[PDB]
Amino acid sequence: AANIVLAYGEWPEYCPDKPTRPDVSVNRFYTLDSKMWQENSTGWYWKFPDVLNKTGVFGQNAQFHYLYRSGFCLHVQCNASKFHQGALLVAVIPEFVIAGRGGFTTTFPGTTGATFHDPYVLDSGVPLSQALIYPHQWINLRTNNCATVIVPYINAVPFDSAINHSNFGLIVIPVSPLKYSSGATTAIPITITIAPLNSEF
Amino acid sequence: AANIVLAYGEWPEYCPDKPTRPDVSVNRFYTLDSKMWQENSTGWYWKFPDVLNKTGVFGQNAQFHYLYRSGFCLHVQCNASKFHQGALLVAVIPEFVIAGRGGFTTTFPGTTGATFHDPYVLDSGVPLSQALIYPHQWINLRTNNCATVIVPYINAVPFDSAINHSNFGLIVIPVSPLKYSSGATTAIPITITIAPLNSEF
Amino acid sequence: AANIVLAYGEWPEYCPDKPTRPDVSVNRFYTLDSKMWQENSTGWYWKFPDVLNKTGVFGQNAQFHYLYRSGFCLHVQCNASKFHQGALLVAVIPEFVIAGRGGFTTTFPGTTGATFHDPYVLDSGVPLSQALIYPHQWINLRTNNCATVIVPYINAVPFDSAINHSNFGLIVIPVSPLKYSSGATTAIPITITIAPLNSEF
Amino acid sequence: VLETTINHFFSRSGLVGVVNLTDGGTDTTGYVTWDIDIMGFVQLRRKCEMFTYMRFNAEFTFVTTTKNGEARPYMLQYMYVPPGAPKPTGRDAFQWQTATNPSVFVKLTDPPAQVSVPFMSPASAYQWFYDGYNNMMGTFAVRVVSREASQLKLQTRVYMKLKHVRAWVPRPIRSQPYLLKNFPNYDSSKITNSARDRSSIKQAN
Amino acid sequence: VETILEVNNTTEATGLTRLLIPVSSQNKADELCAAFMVDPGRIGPWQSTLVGQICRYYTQWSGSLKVTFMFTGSFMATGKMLVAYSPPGSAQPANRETAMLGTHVIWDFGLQSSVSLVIPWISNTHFRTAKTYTAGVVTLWYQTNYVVPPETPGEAYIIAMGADLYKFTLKICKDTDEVTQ
Repeated sequence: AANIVLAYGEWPEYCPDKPTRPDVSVNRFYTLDSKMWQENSTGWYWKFPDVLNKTGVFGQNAQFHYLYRSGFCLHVQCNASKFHQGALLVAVIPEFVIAGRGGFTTTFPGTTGATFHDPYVLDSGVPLSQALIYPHQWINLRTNNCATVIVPYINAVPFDSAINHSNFGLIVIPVSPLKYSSGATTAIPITITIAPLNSEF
Repeated sequence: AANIVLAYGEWPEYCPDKPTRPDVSVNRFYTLDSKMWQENSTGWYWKFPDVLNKTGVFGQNAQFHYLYRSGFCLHVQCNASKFHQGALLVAVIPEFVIAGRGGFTTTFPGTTGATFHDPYVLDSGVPLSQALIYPHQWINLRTNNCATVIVPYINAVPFDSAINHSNFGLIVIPVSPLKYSSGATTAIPITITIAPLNSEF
Repeated sequence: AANIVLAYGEWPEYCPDKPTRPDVSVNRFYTLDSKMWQENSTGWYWKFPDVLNKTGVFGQNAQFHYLYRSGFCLHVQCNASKFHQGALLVAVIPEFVIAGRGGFTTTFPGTTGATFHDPYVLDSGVPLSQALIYPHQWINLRTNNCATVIVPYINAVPFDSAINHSNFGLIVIPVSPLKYSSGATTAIPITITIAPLNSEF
Repeated sequence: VLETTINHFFSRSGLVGVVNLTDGGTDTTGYVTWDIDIMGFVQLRRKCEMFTYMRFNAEFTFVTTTKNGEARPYMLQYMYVPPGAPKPTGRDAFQWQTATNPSVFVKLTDPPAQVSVPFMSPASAYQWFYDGYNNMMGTFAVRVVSREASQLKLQTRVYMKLKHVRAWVPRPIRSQPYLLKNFPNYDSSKITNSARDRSSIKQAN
Repeated sequence: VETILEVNNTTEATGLTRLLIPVSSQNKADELCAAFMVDPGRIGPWQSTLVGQICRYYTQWSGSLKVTFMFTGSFMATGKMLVAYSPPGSAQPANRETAMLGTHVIWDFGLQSSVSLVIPWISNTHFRTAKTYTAGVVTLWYQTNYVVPPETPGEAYIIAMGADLYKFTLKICKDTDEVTQ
């Protein structure tokens, strides 16, 4: 089953004109730790390029190389029995900025990611009902257990520093809480996969 | 001035038939610390691949990758005024083995290299007069200040472990001691340059 | 060895349209007294046409003839053994003007020329580091002992009085002081040669 | 020109070792093992060390006598233990019956036995210089074939001959005495010299 | 038009001496000789150039540079220097080895009397951008010890020069901080 969301409708491409375009182990499938989602949860978010800053050979190439460019291929899976019910909203927010509720961990959560406090406002002070103006896909356990989103490189400058600037973020927020009759597995995992596309350094 | 010694007369080549054949910064010029040679000296030797085990990106590729193959391009220079007199014998010995005079430092000297105790016997128990049956070049301050030697990959097995086995060694032994009238620079440097050729991992 | 600097890139030419264009002994090689340069020196400068105001038949033609036009060919030589080290900056400054450090000798030094007080500022109050925006050549004893500069006629009016107006000047400033081991000749001469080009009166 | 070829240079079978067998029943082991080593005697050893890599087949011959040397019709067993195989632990031990270890049976009065051993290495050639962290060809074992121990005393003389020799990367010839097997040690304190000495450099004879 | 960098800038050096990179035979191999920033518009030893002066008239620049060195020794002296460029974001290299691990040129003044190094790219942005800074470092390493024959001085000087490649550009006119009145 192939259902794919091109963000804004443009395939990632190499920059119009020397930077390096490595692919051997550079562009391949990175899979994170799985998030165990439960009835009481809030939902999670990740920051890119940040999440990969220490990974594989990319984190190494993410190191040094003060100029950075790339797209991505994001696949999100959920393993749930037919007796679980719920839904996830999977979105991609450029220049996603967490605000204060009145820290670097909030801005740069790292590999694990972070959880929302007030998802209704996204913790940006912004209504979640409108989050759908972003490249997004529903994961509804009734139909599809997996979603895939293609993100081109989106920035106002052709190159930037991967370390000090995270271009965008990924967000999985349960809209309808997980529900199951007793005896079923009480926590459903969510798997994340990142495949870089057209990386440059 | 181009005068080059092909060892045994065969250009380094890739193995007859997947291994990796990286060149970006992998194959390039590595230059060691210079050896300061004086009237009382003995002379030096190096072990390959060992000398590069911690260097650049090659030492990294030298790490892991339990199978290894490559040739080399060795250039040796000497900066001396017209008022210095002396000569150096530059040789390349496959499977060069230091013996006991009755340690791992002797077998694996590292980047700096090591000095001979009894050069006359090479510290192998072998006459130096016959060392000329090896690919070699004279550096005689009267004429040439530089020598260049091309070494193909020489082993009885197509691949081996770069860490635990050094294929061969390089040897600079002053045959005629350095002599200079007083007031001249009292120590002449020797520069070493290694360019890998057709490396595989 | 021919290495020649055309000032600003234009060959001296006769004025676009009666003036006299004499060449018999008029245009030929004039050689000045040589300057003996030493470790403690500052460096020298000359004023043209002034330096030739009393010379040969040109100084005679420089006399009377209240209108004057010409270019020049400047050759500068330095006789030094291989054991001397140092460098000279040879430049040509249009409308070179010496200022007061708070005289006609400073403005019109004559045949011998004059020496700088504060060469670092050129005694114009101007940084010497930037003197290289002028037609110039390095004399470095390590390579070249001689420099040659071709100067076209440069003025805002097609003709002027050679007596009361010096068009430009020539400058030899040692940048790196002369150094020699004891026993060598302690003062290196500098020879100057002026060949007029396309003189008019 | 022929005698200078490498192949002709390693030919001419010669003695690579001697082992003494004695059948004393219990008091004497009644058998002998001899590991295959080219380097035992230094004549050939100095010649093999002239080259870095070599490849060849081995041909062995066993000359055996009894003390004073008079021969009698006794049966002997020469078994070959390939590399990575256990050697006989005793006269009658079960390794002698192992079929993978080839054996040859010959009466002592017979002309000597010949055997050809092929090139055994996993690598492409033998190397007597390995810088890093050898070359086991095999082992021979001998016993007398009888139910009861026959009191007897033997020495076997192993004559080996190389065949189809190929060499690579020549070395210089060792000028210093060999201190010990398997390592190229040399005395540092006393160092022998390549050529002898003469009165004056300006005089030849 | 390339002009002389004043790399010796110190309370110690006074006259033309400030334009000279000192080198002697007293030094040992592998130890640093001289190092300086690449900041055509900041304060430092770009301030003696045209580039250094012209940049003061503009708020933003970018492009590539050229750094040329000229060795004046005795004719018969010889030795090797290591000219290395560490890009922005990294501190100056700690030793020759890590210097050899990046863009560099091995330069033997015994043969070639002058060498030109080219900084690939520079710009002044994030300083003003974050307001709504490090850049480059060039080093001089002794590869060998300066080698000298008998009866010749054994002390020399390097003369640094700098220039803008055609790629270099400027924008946003302003006035200089130098002039007083």
